[PDB]
Amino acid sequence: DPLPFFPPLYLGGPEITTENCEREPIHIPGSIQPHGALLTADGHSGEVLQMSLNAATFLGQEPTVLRGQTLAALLPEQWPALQAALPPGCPDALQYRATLDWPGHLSLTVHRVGELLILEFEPTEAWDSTGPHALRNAMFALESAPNLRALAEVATQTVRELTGFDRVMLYKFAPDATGEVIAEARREGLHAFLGHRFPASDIPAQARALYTRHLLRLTADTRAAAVPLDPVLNPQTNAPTPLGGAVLRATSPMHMQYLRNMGVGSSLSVSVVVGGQLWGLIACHHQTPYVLPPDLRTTLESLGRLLSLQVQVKEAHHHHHH
Amino acid sequence: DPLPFFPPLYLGGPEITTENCEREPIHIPGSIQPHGALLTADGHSGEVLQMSLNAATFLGQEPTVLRGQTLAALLPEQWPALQAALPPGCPDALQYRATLDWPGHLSLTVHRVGELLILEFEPTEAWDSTGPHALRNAMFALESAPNLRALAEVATQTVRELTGFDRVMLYKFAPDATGEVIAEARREGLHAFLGHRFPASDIPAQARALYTRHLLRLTADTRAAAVPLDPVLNPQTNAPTPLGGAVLRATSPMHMQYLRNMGVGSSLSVSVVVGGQLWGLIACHHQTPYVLPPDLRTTLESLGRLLSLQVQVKEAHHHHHH
Ligand SMILES: *C/C=C1/C(=C/c2[nH]c(/C=C3[NH+]=C(/C=C4\NC(=O)C(C=C)=C4C)C(C)=C\3CCC(=O)O)c(CCC(=O)O)c2C)NC(=O)[C@H]1C
Ligand SMILES: *C/C=C1/C(=C/c2[nH]c(/C=C3[NH+]=C(/C=C4\NC(=O)C(C=C)=C4C)C(C)=C\3CCC(=O)O)c(CCC(=O)O)c2C)NC(=O)[C@H]1C
Ligand SMILES: [Cl-]
Ligand SMILES: [Cl-]
Ligand SMILES: [Cl-]
Ligand SMILES: [Cl-]
Ligand code: NI
Ligand code: NI
Repeated sequence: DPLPFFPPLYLGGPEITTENCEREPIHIPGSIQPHGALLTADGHSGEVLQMSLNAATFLGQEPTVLRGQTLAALLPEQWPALQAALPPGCPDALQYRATLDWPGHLSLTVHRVGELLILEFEPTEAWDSTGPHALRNAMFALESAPNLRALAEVATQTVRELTGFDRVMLYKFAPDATGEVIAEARREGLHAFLGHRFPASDIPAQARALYTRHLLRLTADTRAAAVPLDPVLNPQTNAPTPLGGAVLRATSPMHMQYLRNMGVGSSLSVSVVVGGQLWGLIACHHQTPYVLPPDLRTTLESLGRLLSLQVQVKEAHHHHHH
Repeated sequence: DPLPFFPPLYLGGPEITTENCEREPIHIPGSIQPHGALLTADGHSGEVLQMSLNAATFLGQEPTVLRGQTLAALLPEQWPALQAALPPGCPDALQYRATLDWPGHLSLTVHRVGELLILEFEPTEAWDSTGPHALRNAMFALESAPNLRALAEVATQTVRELTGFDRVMLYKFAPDATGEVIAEARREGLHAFLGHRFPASDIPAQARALYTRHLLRLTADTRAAAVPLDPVLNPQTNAPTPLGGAVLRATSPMHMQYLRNMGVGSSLSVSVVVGGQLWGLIACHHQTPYVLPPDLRTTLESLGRLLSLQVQVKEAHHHHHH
């Protein structure tokens, strides 16, 4: 039951401190991480409504010829497919993805919130692709684990092999929202977090709520400044643009400072949701900035949903055995 | 508890009839389907030991310069990766896959059985690739189904949308190994199989056993003649080559005739395995020959494993509710 949100900073809201941080509106920061570009567009006309200020870098055109243009003119072969994939009223977690050939390779991810389309562009390399075999072969390791703790251990090992992150943890929530690191895979030489417990305030209630609905989030560079959207309010509504479903969403500054204090250069986590409840997180750290490729991110998200069912079977089974 | 196998035809075994078909050694036919090529190689040296007779068509070289050559000479950039992915003693269901650029596009799938590597080559198109989003977006439909029958219905619909097959069924086994079509998605105009029940003999006991360990099999063209391996016995062992893990494995002639009698041009199914037991099949038909691309096959296999956990949760839940 999260408390109501403060207005965001660009609407005159208060500065966030350790006394009020449960009220930070982390889903509407009005800004993005600088390794990609974001546009929003009207879901019926395709008119481009908002754009991140760095969009000319990634899209090779100044906003003058971008704002107010339609996606039918900018993305003529993707526009019909985009409409078919994200019809009105669809879930905001549903996504459309394409790989564009831009005068290099741009990855395009789209989702729909109400009557708005949110388009994320980020550079990708030809060798950055990941086939379905990555997930397929990983399912064998997970199904042979004999109990819940063994399942957690093999899961962290599997995620570290797929990604190369310096540290991968399984963080389990207790009934009071405190957490414990119940499994960990880490680079040789890094100190262990295995078995450590943390207070509920390190992941506040409005973050836990968001993480029950949008399953993956990341900070690619913990010392990068965010890039504003322009205009900052959605012209359709005269209200903030919901970015909870955008991986390019700017991270809370409170969390960015937390990560820097830990010596973390890049961070990523995936929700494990069991029976509609946030059960835990697959939590990853790198010592330097690192952008995990889009195909590998989607694989990790799918692995999280698999792990959720495996947890739910084991918990059901060792509850039914009693 | 399947009865012991007859020797295969090329070892002097008897002809298979409706009186003895539970003894057909379907895993060692000594032949493959003609839309791809197969090689076997020593798992340590990489020496090429057996090849399908059509291999020169797909590999552009006569067997004279193929047999006895090493994979280090033929596939110099794949050979080291192949060894790392399939170490001695690994599961025979574990697979390695690459996309080769051949003087067009060849898909390469490798698995290991004992000390033998089995390599399958098949042509593929650049537009035949399937990203991880296909499986990711399909998971949403499956998790919202309220009960087991609804889960079956949405699953068949999802598989038909991904593949375009004329008919997709969910076939559930009863405790006596008879089966029932409990859900079906089909092209407009095709008669329904929904609700029909079939005898246990249509999928005999040795097929059910094989299908508990190797989860996907297909017949791309129900009127295509199979292509022999040469030599037909594995020189390592002087014994038949196990092909249960090869999708190119020739289909039982008894089943090929069954399919032709039904008017089926192409067939494919995926096992649903629950608690180590064969629970049912996702069974697909096309009216004409059709080779589903390798990336889409692996996606269907992963969807089958997902469905198995969803079935196991629902059955556990509505057994626990009682
Ligand atoms: C007063 C507010 C505070 C606060 C806010 C906050 N924290 C997050 C997100 C996360 N916190 C995490 C905690 C940990 N990471 C670790 O490595 C460990 C132990 C080794 C802990 C306990 C995690 C994993 C997240 C999720 C994000 C990620 O994976 O990096 C947010 C939300 C960030 C966002 O999504 O924008 C917020 C607002 N944390 C505090 O400690 C207090 C000061
Ligand atoms: C005397 C032996 C017989 C026999 C053998 C046999 N059958 C299979 C495999 C399958 N049979 C299937 C049955 C059905 N397909 C349908 O569409 C329906 C109802 C609409 C049924 C009952 C299926 C689905 C399979 C799996 C393969 C596939 O998906 O096409 C085998 C094994 C084939 C192989 O893997 O090599 C064998 C040996 N079937 C008989 O009816 C008797 C005559
Ligand atoms: Cl809080
Ligand atoms: Cl109970
Ligand atoms: Cl039988
Ligand atoms: Cl009970
Ligand atoms: Ni019971
Ligand atoms: Ni109970």
